[PDB]
Amino acid sequence: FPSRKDAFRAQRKGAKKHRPEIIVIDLKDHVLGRAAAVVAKQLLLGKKITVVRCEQLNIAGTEIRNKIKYLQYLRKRKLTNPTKGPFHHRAPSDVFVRTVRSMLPRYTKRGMKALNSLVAYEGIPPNVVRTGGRVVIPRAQRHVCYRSERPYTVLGNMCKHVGWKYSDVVANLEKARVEKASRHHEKQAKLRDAWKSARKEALAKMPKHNVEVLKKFGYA
Amino acid sequence: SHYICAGRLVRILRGPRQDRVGVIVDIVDANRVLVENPEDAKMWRHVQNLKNVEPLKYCVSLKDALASSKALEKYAKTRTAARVEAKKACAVSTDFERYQLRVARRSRAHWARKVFDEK
Amino acid sequence: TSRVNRNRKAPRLYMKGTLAGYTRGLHGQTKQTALVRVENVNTREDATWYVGKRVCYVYHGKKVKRCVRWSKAPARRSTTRALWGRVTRPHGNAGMMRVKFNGASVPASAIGRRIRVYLYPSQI
Amino acid sequence: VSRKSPEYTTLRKSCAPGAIAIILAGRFRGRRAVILKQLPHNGPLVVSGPMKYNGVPIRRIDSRYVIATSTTVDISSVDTAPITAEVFQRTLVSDARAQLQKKIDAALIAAIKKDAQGKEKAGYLRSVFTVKPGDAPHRWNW
RNA sequence: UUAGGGAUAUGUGGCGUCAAAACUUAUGGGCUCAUUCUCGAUACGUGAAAAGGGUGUUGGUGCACCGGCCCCGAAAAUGGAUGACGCUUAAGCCCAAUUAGUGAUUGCCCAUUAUUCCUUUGGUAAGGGCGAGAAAGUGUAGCCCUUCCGAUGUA
RNA sequence: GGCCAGAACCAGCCCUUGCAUUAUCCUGUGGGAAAUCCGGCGGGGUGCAAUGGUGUUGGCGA
RNA sequence: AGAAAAAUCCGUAAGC
RNA sequence: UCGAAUCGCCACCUACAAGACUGGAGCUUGCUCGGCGCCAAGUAUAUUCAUGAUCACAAGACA
Ligand SMILES: [Mg+2]
Ligand SMILES: [Mg+2]
Ligand SMILES: [Mg+2]
Ligand SMILES: [Mg+2]
Ligand code: NA
Repeated sequence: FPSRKDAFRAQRKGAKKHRPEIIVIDLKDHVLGRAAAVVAKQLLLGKKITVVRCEQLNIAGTEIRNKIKYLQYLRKRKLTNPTKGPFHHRAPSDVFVRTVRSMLPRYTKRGMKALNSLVAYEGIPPNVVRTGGRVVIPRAQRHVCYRSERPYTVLGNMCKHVGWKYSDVVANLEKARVEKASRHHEKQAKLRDAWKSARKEALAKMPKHNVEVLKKFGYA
Repeated sequence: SHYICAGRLVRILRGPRQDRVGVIVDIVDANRVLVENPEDAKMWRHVQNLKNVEPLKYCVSLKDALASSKALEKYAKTRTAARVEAKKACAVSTDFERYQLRVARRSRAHWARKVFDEK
Repeated sequence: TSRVNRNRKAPRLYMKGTLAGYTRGLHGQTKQTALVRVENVNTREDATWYVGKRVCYVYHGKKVKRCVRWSKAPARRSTTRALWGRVTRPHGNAGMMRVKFNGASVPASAIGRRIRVYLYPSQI
Repeated sequence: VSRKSPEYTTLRKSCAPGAIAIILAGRFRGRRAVILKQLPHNGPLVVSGPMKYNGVPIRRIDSRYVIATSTTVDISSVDTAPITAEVFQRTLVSDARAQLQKKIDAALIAAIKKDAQGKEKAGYLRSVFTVKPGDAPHRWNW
């Protein structure tokens, strides 16, 4: 929430609304560790990144193996005062953020700035839905990283079985969002077809040598 | 999907002979094949890995059989060959040609806008 | 009756890079050489093209000090500043560069920030 | 032939008079001009827009701040442009300078018009060069 | 193996992030799935024996044995350690390359080491001289100029 | 201001096919259609060489 | 400078 | 106060799923038949650019 001084400065200056350059990554069907390493290096290089759909990351192996690994992690606590001990976060976005934090140099101001440059969500929230197209990391995708015969696990199911009470909430919100987007995209089909037809028809009216150059370069 | 078989036409993906078309003349093993093409000067008989080929939809069944099949003409006619030639054209281009392409695209966009408004 | 936005402002004329750090090993860094990563340059053959070019690193200070054309063109006076350098050689297989700044080192406060790489100083 | 002779030169072969160059620095960065001559004693180049195409007058430019492209225009003009026209004593333009610019621009426009592809070359001289997000000048040829 | 500093190239060790280097290289071949200390994974050095089984192979022949990897055999006291995260079309293990059957040569990263350049200091030192400048000289603000070699260190 | 910058030139330094061997080879003319393979006869791709200077153009400085 | 916000009225990313 | 660093934008991207998967058929089961944007609102007939004097933060902006 902005302060009244910040609002007054903005009003007095009169400049228009500003948004910095932010990359939004759709993390569905990505390998957790490879995605974390790539994102950590980009954060250190100076990018602002927002990751969505953190509950559909992938890990290799069976859910039972990965759940046993998490329980072993959860067993560690400072015996003398557990309120100081390690804090075990159960949500998939917190799991991703902790993996990245362990891949960063966290006890330095530079590493702290890098870690604060990252935002993580489950699903796609309304303040992110309409900001532009999402990206993928092609060198960290499951269909090219795992052999197809081997089993794998989805982060949401494992996190649900170790804690994380909000799986059903996220599922309902995602279903509603996809329904709304599907309705909107079913609309505008006529407009898209009209623009495609206009593009096809303009060739008959533009100059012939321009058409020839387009055909030569393959934009025909 | 297109199968790997004797006489099948393939395109090379990477390497010094990339974006070239040849014919499979012998299956050495699960990973390697022998490729030749009399038409191309650089495509004499050699060994290629199967990670470096893309099968096409033509299979002759050597120079006489290839000429009779006329798969080279069909490949020249399809849209992939057009894309490859356009990529080579874009690669070898000058500032003047880039300017000409820019004005052609701007002309097409303007006329598309006019047609859309008219309709 | 259909309009589009057309970009007809001043042109850019440089490439956008980012400082990455200094040369170093497992024992520490040597601050007299800096590593720069430039956009769309991703091979050693690409990074060879940029050897000899000139790099800038613009920033700002707190007070208005002297600039190049202080007396003529008093419209240039500002808190903005710059620190020039030059590219010396590639740094690996993936298109990094080693740059050398004029007479001193680039400050470490610039480590994650933007660097301008110009096309001129060795035109061709 | 002699090293200190006034006719000595070293300038590369792409900056031949009549070529079209992209200005990389200065007030007219991004504009395209025509290379007219090289001043003696291995000196700067001389460019003209011509004005009314891009607004570049007769000016001096070092060859290190120009990309000489492969597109040229055949020019046969008188070229009475020494270094004294640019040297000066220790909106405002002298009569000699304005007259020289007028004559040279007239000859240049006549030559460009006479050349085939002349309309395309005039548009080419009117256009502006910029570096966009997503393109690699190190992979092109000019 | 060590005078005060640049540039170039290496040794041991490495090239997913921490952390410089394959922005996760290859247009190389095989093998392996590991459910609560436990799949592996930098020697020296800090994790194990008899016996028994799964997946890929090898002698023999008309079934027996005999090796690669993995599993069982394998049980302690604060919560914890291939360094951490993590990795399985490896970022694991055994071999092999350097941009790949296209045709001569070195993929790249990092030293108080090697080569080279500048400056100091000392010699079992080696030569020359006697418009501002020169003293027949162990040691100075060194009489002046050139040259080569060494330079760490407790009692 | 040799205070700060740019370009140019000298010197030095760093980088950037030939001839030998070509044969367990190449090429025509019983076995498993053809090919892979085995006996008869005839014709023929890897070891060396090829920092120091000497002015010029701006900025700041009345 | 980054919202698990929004995109005559009210009610419908519709007809409204 | 405040001058500052940042230099693509859009009611055509800003919906979705699968890689042993990709338009439709046939049986013969492997054969056959993003868009714009980069200097005339648009590819032509035009039109102001200096002296900001040969590099210097782009002396310019928030399409
Ligand atoms: Mg020792
Ligand atoms: Mg690194
Ligand atoms: Mg001593
Ligand atoms: Mg002592
Ligand atoms: Na280690």
